[PDB]
Amino acid sequence: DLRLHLLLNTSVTCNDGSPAGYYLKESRGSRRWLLFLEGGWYCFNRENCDSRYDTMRRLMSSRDWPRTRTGTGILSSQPEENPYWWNANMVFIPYCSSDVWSGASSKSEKNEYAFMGALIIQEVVRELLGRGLSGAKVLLLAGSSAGGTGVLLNVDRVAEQLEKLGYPAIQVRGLADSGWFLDNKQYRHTCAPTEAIRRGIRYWNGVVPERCRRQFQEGEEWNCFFGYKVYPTLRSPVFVVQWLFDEAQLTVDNVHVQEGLRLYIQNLGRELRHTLKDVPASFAPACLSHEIIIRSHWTDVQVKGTSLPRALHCWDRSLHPLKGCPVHLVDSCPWPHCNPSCPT
Ligand SMILES: O=C(O)CCSc1ncnc2ccccc12
Ligand SMILES: *[C@@H]1O[C@H](CO)[C@@H](O)[C@H](O)[C@H]1NC(C)=O
Repeated sequence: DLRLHLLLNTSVTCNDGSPAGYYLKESRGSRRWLLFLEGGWYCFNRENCDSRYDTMRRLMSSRDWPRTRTGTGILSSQPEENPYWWNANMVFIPYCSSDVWSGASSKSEKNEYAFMGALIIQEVVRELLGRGLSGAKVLLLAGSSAGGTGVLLNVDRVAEQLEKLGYPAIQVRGLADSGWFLDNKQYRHTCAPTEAIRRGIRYWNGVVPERCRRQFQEGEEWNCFFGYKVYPTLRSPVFVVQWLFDEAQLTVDNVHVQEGLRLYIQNLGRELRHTLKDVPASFAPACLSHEIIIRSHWTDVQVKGTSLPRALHCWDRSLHPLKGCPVHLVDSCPWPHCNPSCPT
């Protein structure tokens, strides 16, 4: 089990002003640290945040969090469930800021809610340095869904934070799961993440990585929430995990089979595959699904005969091509479940 620690700096808060926090299981002797960002959509104005507070309150508040959590998948400490990093120090950071991990705004008289996702990450890192992170060799910032996008937005800032604090020997890396989205046309028109993120950035006081911000400039920072645009600006090594037919992508595209829809789905998979062509560390199976890395059966899916835990181990070796140890694994078949190992 991982044990809850509420942040000692109680000014770094969840949406409702309760303290943010993290769950920790230490592994004495290991100098590897895994910090995982939870996902769960977002909210972008008073009315849709009020609805989320009524029926999704654990994503906006720490008042009801349990004292412990069980680590699963890549957060498991059992080698049978986690062949990759079972002996690492494990950290689960709950998503309670509703801002894709981008916000830097406190609650006040002008603000009903606080949006502090980017500051939550920075404060967790600061407080862990006194609990053993100061001796680390590798810090892997991982995350799923909105948390995967959060990795892309924050990995280089964590690297800069550790450098400025005097820890240049900690190698910061990213693992973005199910957070690589396309700003494409909907199958039927119905809002869209581009517009919601444009509004959210203003509502949250949201921040993006510096080099990407300098490319797109004022009013266009929403572009940096899209993996294929922000990834080439990043300096830290980042491994990208993405289903070719991701369920959250299809939801925003208003897809729920005749020729028009068949062509739409085939084109989506081809576009996603194109965006990953020049991403050297990637795992992209041809499945209709959502998230993978903290699921207990994450070991089961394979691309070209290689599992995700194996690909991640090969990535570690590459950062010390390798014979029989590949790191770029993207399916070429064009329809969901053309890969027989897709989740049932
Ligand atoms: O968090 C989750 O469970 C999945 C929904 S997140 C998401 N879905 C669709 N498009 C996006 C575009 C930018 C950032 C986040 C998203
Ligand atoms: C607490 O966090 C806030 C927001 O990040 C920061 O401005 C402040 O300096 C922090 N104070 C301490 C003592 O860590």
